[PDB]
Amino acid sequence: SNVPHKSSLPEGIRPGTVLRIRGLVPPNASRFHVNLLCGEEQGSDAALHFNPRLDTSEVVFNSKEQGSWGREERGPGVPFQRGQPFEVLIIASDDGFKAVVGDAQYHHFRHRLPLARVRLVEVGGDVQLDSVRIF
Amino acid sequence: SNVPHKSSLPEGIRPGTVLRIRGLVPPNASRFHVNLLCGEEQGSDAALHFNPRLDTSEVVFNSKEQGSWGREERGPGVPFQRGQPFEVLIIASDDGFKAVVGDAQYHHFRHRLPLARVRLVEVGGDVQLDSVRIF
Repeated sequence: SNVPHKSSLPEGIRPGTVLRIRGLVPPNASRFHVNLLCGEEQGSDAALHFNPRLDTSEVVFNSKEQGSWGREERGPGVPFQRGQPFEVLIIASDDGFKAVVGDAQYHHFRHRLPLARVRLVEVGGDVQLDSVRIF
Repeated sequence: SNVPHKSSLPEGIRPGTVLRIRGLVPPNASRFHVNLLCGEEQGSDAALHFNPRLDTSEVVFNSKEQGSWGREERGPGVPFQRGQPFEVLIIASDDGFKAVVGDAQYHHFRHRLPLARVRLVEVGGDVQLDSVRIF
């Protein structure tokens, strides 16, 4: 079912914070996502929207501010396959977020909103989440 | 074995850099080390010297500056054992290096030298490396 997973970042995040997401992509998976949000309310801003699309074969990055989406960036290829498990690392640095998918740097997303406003991680869509660890 | 391993970091490292080292501690291992050096010269300054000592059951962290070693810091116990594989994440943040071993925050080493001087990662001693990835 789709009740996204929600995880609080109490101290929030800073350069050096690492998010490790492990999961498995369902066989008929259409697409899933990972959002770094700035509040717990519906429609609060999203510092990062990472959205791997299996059906359209593309991975979309984007942010949402004041209620409207922004400049959508796309990554090189789709490092995910249906029925296969994956490990993603989202690394916050001073100039942006580094997305590492299974041992390879996949994309660098420069900060659009301030890192200090990020307060929670939401993982939703067509995905079997095994665990979310923050280091 | 695997290697008196060397990885050059031409542009250095910044907050948000992740070092992932995987390997095996062989059967009669005494000790091994992971060094973040400032140059290629022998006896180069070290921003970080991570030294698990299996023969004495301690994990030591230190730095080397201008040819002389600093004061050693010891971590909480030995999360390594002979005949067992391991995974270590050394994450650089704004105020120090976080050492993560076996999926748990193990120690935090406050910076002693500017992160900007680091130029090489060297892994050596009684260890059989699987891989060293820098993200």
